[PDB]
Order: sequence, then structure tokens, then C-alpha cells
Amino acid sequence: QVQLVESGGGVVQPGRSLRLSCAASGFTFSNSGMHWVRQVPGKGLEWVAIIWYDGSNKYYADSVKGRFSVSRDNSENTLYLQMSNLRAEDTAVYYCVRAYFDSENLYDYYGMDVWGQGTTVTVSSASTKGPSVFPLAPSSKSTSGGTAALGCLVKDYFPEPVTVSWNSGALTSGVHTFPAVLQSSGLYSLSSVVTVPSSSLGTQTYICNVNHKPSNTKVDKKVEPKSC
Amino acid sequence: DIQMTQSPSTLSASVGDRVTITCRASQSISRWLAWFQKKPGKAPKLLIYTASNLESGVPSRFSGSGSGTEFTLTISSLQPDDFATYYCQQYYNYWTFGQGTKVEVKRTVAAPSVFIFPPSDEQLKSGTASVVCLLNNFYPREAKVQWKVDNALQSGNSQESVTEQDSKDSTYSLSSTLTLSKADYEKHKVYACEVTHQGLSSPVTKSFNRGE
Amino acid sequence: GNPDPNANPN
Repeated sequence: QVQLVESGGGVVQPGRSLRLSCAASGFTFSNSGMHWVRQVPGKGLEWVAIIWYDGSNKYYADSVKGRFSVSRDNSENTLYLQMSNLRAEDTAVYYCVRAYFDSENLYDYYGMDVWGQGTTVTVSSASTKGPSVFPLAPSSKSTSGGTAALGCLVKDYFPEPVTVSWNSGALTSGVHTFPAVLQSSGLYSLSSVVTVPSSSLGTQTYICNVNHKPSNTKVDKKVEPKSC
Repeated sequence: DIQMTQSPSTLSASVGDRVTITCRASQSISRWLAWFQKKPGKAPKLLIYTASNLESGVPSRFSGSGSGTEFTLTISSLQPDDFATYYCQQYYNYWTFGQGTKVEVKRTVAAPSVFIFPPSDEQLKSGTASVVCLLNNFYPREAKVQWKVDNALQSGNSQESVTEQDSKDSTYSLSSTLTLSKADYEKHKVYACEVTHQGLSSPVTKSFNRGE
Repeated sequence: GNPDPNANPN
């Protein structure tokens, strides 16, 4: 029944500010403590802040103290996180988390129970850039034991994420979109590949639909075979 | 703070196995310890609270035990949807998480199919050349992808990516991308990636010449 | 007067 939905995430330049919000439903918001927790790439999960049910007490992780501020409006069922002087190390998925609610008040110390879906904050000097989509053309070099592979190279986009869909037949052995790699340029890049029967290399035509919503770009690139 | 260490960091098991994950605290935390399940792109889910009290929504195959500094999470009968990352969290002094334990599906050896793609003409017009080597549907995760340019070993210019384990056939896929400048790409002829895997009868080479 | 951070926040 408890529902938490975060909003506010996006791209922010290092040293600027950003405010996250969290809308709560399915429980009595004014009777529950609330946490902010983040999932940092490379690191793990990390507690950020706690706020009492009425906002009378607030505690912060030492790494964000003096820079972040947590607040709430129980009349609007909303939890806020004001983030200032942001650095690239604050790039994470930020989760709104309800403190454990024990109707019986059994135990002495309190953790967390229900997590929100999370909102992604990317602190980087890189600009929001749509991808350049290049075809991974099928050929004899892209055949292995009765299987042929073709794909699309989605290069130099920012920020995450992208989605790639294809026009797959009934015998499509698989669709594999790879996790993006962060290049030294600060831009992301990934490949999306499709495996089909080797006999279908020149029989059918394949097109990858690349969607990068943060840049509001859609690219439909055709992947045609090469004679080699 | 209190430091939480989980063991093992990764474990491979079959559908139906009993799995035990251990979590150790740097200090005594009595029973102020929780276990969370997490899947890629999904919110964490509270499994066990107060070290051993199962949450009402969680199936009874999940069990927790322990006090003080040693804590264990058990899955009596591993179901298909139980393969995820599990985190312990202490809530005695602030809130700190373990490093997480990934539960992988164990299956038979699967040889990778190996593919290579020459750079497209549209990218060469942009001034760069990316060569992609593809390894599809292999198990175990261990594999070796070696780039060779005119039979010279490459290093420091290839980027590798590995998919999550496929929910269907429990295999992995790997892409290796070698990127060069157009001027550097045109100064070499033979481009090849050699793949070594336990499932292969011998190392597999996929090569193309610039311009074929 | 401030409670411990891990005290009951509800």
C-alpha cells in the first residue's frame, strides 16, 4: 500500500543546486520518519539524511553536512531534499525511504522498510548530448556456427539512459543491449546487438530504434549487410 | 561508523539450492540488523528485520538468524525470482549497508559465439573507427578477449562491457570495442580479436582486413 | 533534548 515516488533528478553542473521531492501515499505521512538514501555508481548504498515525522529533528551524513538540507510538508505528503554545492561524487540514484513503522513500538532502534523507485542525479560538466548511432553491419565476419549477429553502436550520448528496440523475426535468437561504458570524454557509449539465423543475413532487413529521452532524440538507423 | 562485511560477495547456485549469506559487523549491534533484496533497476525490498523477524510480505523460504556481530540470511529453496543482490544493514548507529551479495544462476558450460564488426563508413567520415568484438551466450563468466592489429597485442584502447545474466538461459554476453582515429585505422591492415573460453575446443579468431 | 538519530522517528 505504501507508495513513494521521487522526482527532481536530472543533470546539474558541479557546484550548483538541485531540489528533489518525494510524494507519499498509502500511509499516514505525518506519522512516519523519512530517509534519503543514494546508490552511488562504483560505491554502494549510502544513507544521506533522516527527518522526524514532524521535522523537529534532522540528521545528515557527514559527507553532505552543510551542503544538503532535508525538509517535509505533511499537509502535501511531500519529502524534500535541497542539494547545494554539488560535486561529481554526488552522482547517484537518490531513494526516498520510509523509516520502519512498528505499531507496537517493540524495539529500541529503528531502520527502514519501504523504498521509493528512485530518481537519478548526474553531476557532470558534460552537456546533454544525443547519440550518434552507427550500424554494426552483418557479414561473414559476424557469423558463428549457424548464427549471425547485427547491431547498432550508440556512441557519445549524455546522460543515461538510452533504449534500443529492433524489428525481430520469429527466429531471433536474442537481443542484447549492453551496459553503457563511461568514456574518458565523460560521454556514454553502448552497443545493442541481435542474433538471428545465419540464413537470414541477406533475406531480411533490420532497423534499430534508438531513444534518448533526456535529449528528446529518436534515431532510426538501418543495418544492412556487407558483402565480406 | 560501524562497518558491515558480507560473505560471499558473489555466489552461484541452482534453482532449489539452500543459500546462506553471512554479514559481520565491526562492533556489536545486538539484533539491529536488516536484510534487503535488490534487482537491477528496481527498488530495494526489506526481507528481514530485527535480524530474524521475517516481514509479512516476504515468502517463508527466507530466514535470518544471529546476534551481536555475526548474522546470516538463508534461502531454504532458491526460486527462479530469488536471484538478486542482497544487502545487510545495521541500524544501531546511523545506517550503514554491506557491500551486497550477488546470487548468480549456476548452469552448464556454454561456448560463446564470436562475432566481429568492421567500422561503418558513416563513423569513418566522422574521423573515428570503432571495431566491436562480440561474445554471445557463454557460461561461466570467465572469458578472454584479445585485440590484435597487424598481429600486435593491443592494450589500453579497448572497452569491455558484460551484460547481466540472462533470465532465460542464464548465460552472459560480452562486447569489446576497439576505437581508433581514422588516420590510425588507415595505417593498419589486419584487425582481429581472439577469444578463449572453457566451452570452446580452441581459441577462436575473427579477423577482417581494412577495405574488404 | 535531541533524540538519538536511531531512536523512534514516528
